Amino acid sequence: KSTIDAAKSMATSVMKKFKKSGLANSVSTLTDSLSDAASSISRGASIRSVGSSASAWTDVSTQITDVSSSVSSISTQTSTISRRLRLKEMATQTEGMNFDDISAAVLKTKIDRSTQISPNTLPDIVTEASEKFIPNRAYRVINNDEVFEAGTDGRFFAYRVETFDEIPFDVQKFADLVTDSPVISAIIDFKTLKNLNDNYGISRQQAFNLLRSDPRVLREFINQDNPIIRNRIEQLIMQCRL
Amino acid sequence: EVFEAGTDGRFFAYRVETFDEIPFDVQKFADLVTDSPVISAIIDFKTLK
Amino acid sequence: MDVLYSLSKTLKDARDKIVEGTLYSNVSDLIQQFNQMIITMNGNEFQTGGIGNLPIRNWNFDFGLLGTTLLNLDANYVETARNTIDYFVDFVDNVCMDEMVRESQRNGIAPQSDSLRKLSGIKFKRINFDNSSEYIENWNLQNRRQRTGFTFHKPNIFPYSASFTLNRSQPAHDNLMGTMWLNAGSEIQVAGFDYSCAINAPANIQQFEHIVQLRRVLTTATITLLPDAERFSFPRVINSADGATTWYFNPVILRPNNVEVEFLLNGQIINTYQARFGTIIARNFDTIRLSFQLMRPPNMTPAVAALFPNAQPFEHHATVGLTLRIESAVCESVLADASKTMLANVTSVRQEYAIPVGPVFPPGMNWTDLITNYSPSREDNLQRVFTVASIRSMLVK
Amino acid sequence: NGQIINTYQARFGTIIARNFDTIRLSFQLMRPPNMTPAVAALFPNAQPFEHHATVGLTLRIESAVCESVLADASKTMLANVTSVRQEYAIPVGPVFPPGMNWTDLITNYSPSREDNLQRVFTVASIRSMLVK
Amino acid sequence: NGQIINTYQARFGTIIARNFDTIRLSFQLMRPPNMTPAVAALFPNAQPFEHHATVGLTLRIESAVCESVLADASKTMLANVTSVRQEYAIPVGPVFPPGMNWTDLITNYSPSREDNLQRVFTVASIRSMLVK
Amino acid sequence: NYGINLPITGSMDTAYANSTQEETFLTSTLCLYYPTEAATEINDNSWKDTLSQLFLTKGWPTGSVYFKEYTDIASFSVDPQLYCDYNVVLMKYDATLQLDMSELADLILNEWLCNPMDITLYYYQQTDEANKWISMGSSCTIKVCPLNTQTLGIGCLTTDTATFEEVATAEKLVITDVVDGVNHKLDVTTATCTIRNCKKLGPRENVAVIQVGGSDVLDITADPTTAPQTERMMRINWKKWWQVFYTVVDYVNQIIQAMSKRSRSLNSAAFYY
Amino acid sequence: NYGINLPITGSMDTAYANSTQEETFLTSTLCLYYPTEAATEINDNSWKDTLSQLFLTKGWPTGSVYFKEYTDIASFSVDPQLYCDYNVVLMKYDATLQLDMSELADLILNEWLCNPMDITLYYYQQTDEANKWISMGSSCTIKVCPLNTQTLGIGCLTTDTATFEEVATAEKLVITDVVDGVNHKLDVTTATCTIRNCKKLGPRENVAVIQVGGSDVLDITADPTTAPQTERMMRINWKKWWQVFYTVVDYVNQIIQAMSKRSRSLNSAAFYYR
Amino acid sequence: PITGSMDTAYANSTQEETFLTSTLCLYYPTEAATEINDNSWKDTLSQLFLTKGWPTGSVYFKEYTDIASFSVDPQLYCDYNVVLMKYDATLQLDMSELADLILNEWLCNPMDITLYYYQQTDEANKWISMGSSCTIKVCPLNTQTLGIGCLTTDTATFEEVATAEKLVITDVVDGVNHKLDVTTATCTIRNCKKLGPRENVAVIQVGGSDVLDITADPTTAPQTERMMRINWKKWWQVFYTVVDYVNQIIQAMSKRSRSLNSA
Ligand SMILES: [Zn+2]
Repeated sequence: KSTIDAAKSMATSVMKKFKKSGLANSVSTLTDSLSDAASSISRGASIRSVGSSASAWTDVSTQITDVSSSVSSISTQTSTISRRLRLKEMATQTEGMNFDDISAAVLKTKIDRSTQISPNTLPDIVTEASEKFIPNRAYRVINNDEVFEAGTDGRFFAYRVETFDEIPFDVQKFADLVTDSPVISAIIDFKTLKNLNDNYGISRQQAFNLLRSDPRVLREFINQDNPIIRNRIEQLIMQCRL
Repeated sequence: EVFEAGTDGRFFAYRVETFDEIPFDVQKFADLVTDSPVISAIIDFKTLK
Repeated sequence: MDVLYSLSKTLKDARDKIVEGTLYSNVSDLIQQFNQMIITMNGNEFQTGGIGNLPIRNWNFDFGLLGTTLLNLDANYVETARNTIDYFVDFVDNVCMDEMVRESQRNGIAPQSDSLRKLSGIKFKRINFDNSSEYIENWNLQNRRQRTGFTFHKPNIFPYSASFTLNRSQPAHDNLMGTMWLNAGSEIQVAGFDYSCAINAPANIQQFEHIVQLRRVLTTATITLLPDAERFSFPRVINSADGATTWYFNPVILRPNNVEVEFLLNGQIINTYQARFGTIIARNFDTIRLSFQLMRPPNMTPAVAALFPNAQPFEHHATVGLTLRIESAVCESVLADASKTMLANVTSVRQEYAIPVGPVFPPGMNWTDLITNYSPSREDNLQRVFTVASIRSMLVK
Repeated sequence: NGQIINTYQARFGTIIARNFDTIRLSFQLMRPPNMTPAVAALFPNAQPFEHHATVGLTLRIESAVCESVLADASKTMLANVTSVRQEYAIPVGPVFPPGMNWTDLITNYSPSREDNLQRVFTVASIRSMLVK
Repeated sequence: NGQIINTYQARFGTIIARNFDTIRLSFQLMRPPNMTPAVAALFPNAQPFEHHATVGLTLRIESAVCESVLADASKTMLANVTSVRQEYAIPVGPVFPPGMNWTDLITNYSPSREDNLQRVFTVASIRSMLVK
Repeated sequence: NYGINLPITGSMDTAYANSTQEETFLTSTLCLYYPTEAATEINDNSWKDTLSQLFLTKGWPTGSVYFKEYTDIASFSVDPQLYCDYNVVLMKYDATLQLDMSELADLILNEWLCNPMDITLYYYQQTDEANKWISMGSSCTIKVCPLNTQTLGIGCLTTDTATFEEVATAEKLVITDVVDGVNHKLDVTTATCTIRNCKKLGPRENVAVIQVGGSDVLDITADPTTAPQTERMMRINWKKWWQVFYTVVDYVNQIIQAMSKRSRSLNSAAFYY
Repeated sequence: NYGINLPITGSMDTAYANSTQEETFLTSTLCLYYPTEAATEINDNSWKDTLSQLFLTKGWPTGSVYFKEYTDIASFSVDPQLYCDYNVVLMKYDATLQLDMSELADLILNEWLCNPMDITLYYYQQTDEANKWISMGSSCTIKVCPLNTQTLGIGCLTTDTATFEEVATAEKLVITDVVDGVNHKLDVTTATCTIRNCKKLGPRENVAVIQVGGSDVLDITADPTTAPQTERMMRINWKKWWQVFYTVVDYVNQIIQAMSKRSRSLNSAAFYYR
Repeated sequence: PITGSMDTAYANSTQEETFLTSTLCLYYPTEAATEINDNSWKDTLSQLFLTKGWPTGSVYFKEYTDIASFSVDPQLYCDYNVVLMKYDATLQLDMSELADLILNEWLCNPMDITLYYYQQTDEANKWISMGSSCTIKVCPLNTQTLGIGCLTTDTATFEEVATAEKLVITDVVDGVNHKLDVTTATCTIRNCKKLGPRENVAVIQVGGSDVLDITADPTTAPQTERMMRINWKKWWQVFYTVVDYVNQIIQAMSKRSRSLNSA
């Protein structure tokens, strides 16, 4: 409501906030890191390419690796390779409910269910929502029935598109298959999945969808069944707390 | 199973192959509509059968 | 079913009593039984698996008998035997597992799998033998409709329940009175608290009570009862009943006064103990009632007097408690306990083979959910499934 | 081996872990968003912090199966072996830690210690059929 | 057992409930959004509230199957057992409530009461084949 | 209510309906009590207004807050009819008025139940550590005479008040305490005073006496044995009055959270019977 | 459990508990409010006393009943400090003072919640059919000026009160009502008046305004649509004042029964208020 | 992070590293020394300090003559600083503001009152100003850079929150911009963020019934170990006690980790 050319220049101000924040610059970086990759010359502040060859996404992260100490190798790259893999990629191309689409939902929700929202506040708050929503989260890439899961921050696994399974995970096989293929915003991840597959019983049919993070098949359960699924979901809402 | 919400009036239920009128369900309808892809039935039953 | 049993004790008493050396005479009675089997089997054909991630496997039979000739046993004799056993082992495993997954509402007691349904057939009954395995022992006695019974160490009769009840409360939660508890497995801990230390209570005594209703009767129970609930003897910040805020619990413990434990059966007191801590026997009960009081100390040294003022704020919260543990007991119904692997075996086979949730058991064979709504169907299915797990563990662990 | 075999989210009571070599417990302390005065008083915006917020978990393995011999709360094997050695003043050898110390043994449970332990446990069990 | 086996939304008339131990009826009173004067007059914005808005439901189990014996509107078993006991001034026993009171019996339908009831109902049915 | 009987459920669902400050911002009222000197030092015709806009920051809608001016601890003590949902009263210790202050705190910070006393016709008796005589007015002067079990004086003649024992000489608020379980002929100066028999108890889930000055301690206990320190008893370090108010505003919620509404359905809490 | 959290389950034990009047005779107080003219017509120095002995008949112990003298409907309508458990107020029909009477009834017969208003610094607005402005004092004169969504007058200049709209000219009790959801700069004569913002809640389980004379009315609804008639609103046919009191005494219980316990004051409360 | 393994291996002593390696600086007021009236008091106490275990060249004696000057100049010289404060009842707060500074760890930046109107961010962002005569007037700005109860143009409409103090920790409603008007000629005002406390000072208070507030809010009251109190008799007695209990006082403090860029 109200909006005397507020939500207006404000839908514009909400803009004039975005292009000056987390999501902004970051996306503006990956972009260059490609141009500057092929085009000019790879700013070699040390650079690796865990995978076939150089390609911003994989490598530029494979290298850099700033501000994350106290554990094991893999995790650190995975992580730093997550950072762009995630967020950054989303504002581009992918399937099923994409994290943010769970976020937007949070916003268009409260920003209506609220009472304390004058125009001045509209900006920022929206922006800030992006930078601080679903602190972490991971992704996956299927290829020959092999769920490769870059559990951002920490963790990482693999699966048979059929039986699921803690099969060798490799910074390599990972490298490429990530770089240029479609990714998936793993709504529900392993933990919830394996626990789900057992005390329960996921038809090959379903499962195959529960990966692409299909809207339907997911909606079903949460709507129908109600076991676990209703936490992996909910917990996320609770996470987009900002 | 072609579920056809003939707006205003009508509603029919097929069997995607050898077409066939058959019990239409406000229920089975409910959901399968809510969250799945729909289709702007260019040609509908009448013309089709 | 009983059929099944034999198949194993056959193999066990086999893979056990048959070795490079011993005299024939010690197995004569055995050897026979064995062969008898091979015969009845040979010619028949089977099928196991087909559900979830469980492989489908077909089995056929065409085996030679056993040399009832020899005096002693030569190495060669064994190896030619062990080779035949290993096919049956790998068989039974697949048989058990296949019937250890299927559930059924109507008749959740009888066999399910194509594999077993075929066994209950009459033509195979020619194999039963030595039913001393505690579980089968009780499986039979139940068919003939008679008094069964099992043995358990730290039984698992209490569904997990951790909560509180505020008998006196107010928004600030600065002068509460009530109880908090943890019922889980074979143990109960309950504390009664009164922020006012019974300052305005009749006889300066606040009465507390905790009642726990078992889903099945336990007989012959050996129980440890101790004063105090250590679990509720430390400072806590707890969520309010409505979840809208949090309250502070800062306990100071006093001895529970006029402790009375009653083990009731259908509303009748079967056993009652007044302030008796240590080991007590409850011979038959479906309910436990713990009554205890907080009595304001009539005489207090300065340090104590300082904790209990005549007026708020009440900063030290008088608490009395009890701890009760059922070490062992007998139940006419199967239950999970702290020693038997049955529940874990059934749950594990289902998890490993990605068996879909069925119509009888709660997702994941969740114990709390199971015991909370322990219907006749769940019990019949559980017993069938536990008995099969026990048959399997005679050969495969 | 790094793979999640069983996972439980906030499930207290009895749970089954069918095959594992590692247990990982993750839990959080969340500052109460709403606090009565008594609670608010424990958690000021500035130090000194006099009441220390603590969250915890307790996990007990009631029963399990292991492919290797182990000491447990019911079997007398370890105690039998340890007792015979102590009674006869048997000198420390090259395999077992002094006094058959369980913690030391399980901490560095080498193949040699396990093979010797199994041999020694099996003999203790043979002995207990006649002599207790 | 806590699971929805059958659910019906606003369906009046004849419905089938195939297996259940609990019935839950949920319904609402919705203030009429449009009211003629006569209706508007019954529902003022302020007290006194003199006409009390009421919504309701009626549910009747015409027939069903039960694995346990029960009294119903056609069988004379309960009446036979109760009648023989009353006629012969049979003293109250340890199992059945005074007068074979149905409400008391079904309220605390213990295994013992059910086994005794079944035995006693089966005998009543044997008797009614010859003596009515 | 109508309901207390039949206990709540203690199950630890463990959900905590987030916030609580967002309901109080919308639905409650905040009343600030200060002394004249406080406002005089501020010297602005718009201070109440400026602070109000500043109060929107902390989340209180325009028509929400207020400002009530007591000019002395003595006057503020007697005709205190706490006006709003939440009352935070500013007191700047004055060292000679300490007990005046103590008696006033004892009244606001606590929940009181009173009945009227007829000093003229009846000879009465204080019952427990919670039965006190709270008198207040223009000039309260109370003389007492303890009676033995015969209606006879003990160190006094129930006939001549010149033998009575004076326990209050012209105060504006007085909470009198006598040896429990003893009858006393009372002689108050009812012309300028009113004395009522009160039973104590419930505290106040509102006030928040914020103390300015000194090295402040208060002793609600009429006894010697106890000393209660509550959250609704805060203290601020004196610099200037503008600073005091800035802080009160900058920490409104913190101060409100130490109280908590829901306890305020009476004009004045001199509960009448 | 105090937390005004509620549950209760109505099994029909059907223990119809007996009397009710024998708890009120022992534990409660009855306060009779009348006008001066009432007592003046009685002309006895012992009327309060005689009636009191007569009150023992109906079952009220000596020290139980109190007699409060309002001399006018305007003054009585002022501080309203109902003294006793049960208050039955006698109102003599003065036809010119009808609304004065209506405004006073509306206050006693009902449960009110108020906050203070600062006419000086903040222009207010009423929220629902239950948010009213009750002002009272020596001489209450209220002028109002409706504000559009800019803080600008509508038919007035928020600057000169000579353009305001007068809605009360020197009353002793006034319940003002303005178009809901509109801000108003208010101009009361705070010198002699006090105006407070009240939200109407529960009703009163005490008063029992007994009306002498007319044919009668006194409607307490601000709207036109509703007319509520409660039990705590009784009427008596005037003859002589002695007769009125005799009747009030001869039917004390009947009158008390139409009121009873003043629920908002009942001990048993908490989150609901006292 | 440190490994958490517990197996007890007490260090034994602690005080024998501090006796050897650290300095102790005693701050007192002039009146304190004047009452002592000896040309060798600093010396006598020093020999007495060897008893408690502090080598000759170890202990230093700094003379503040007032709480106001000391409050400005707390360029704490030694490893351990124990400051003696005299209960002056009119100066209480001055004392509070000085305690708040020594007892705590502060981070500050400079403020240009002339060109940029500021705002405090959290319960830890305060404006600490100090000098000859500190007089601070403030004017709150609405979201337009316009006054609220003031004209950003005439300081005669500002709100005075400090009239000529020697040390002032000013607090304004968080999240609001303010045009500030300090008397920069004699004052310096800097924007500080609080935090870490001080593992040194040990304000020892002489006299009163010494309880005093050190929080800006009303809700909290923090009582730390580095805040001690002694009963006044004579100054010689005070010092004897400080010496007789040096270690006890030192133990209530103990060497800093601040990686403070100011040094
Ligand atoms: Zn045990």
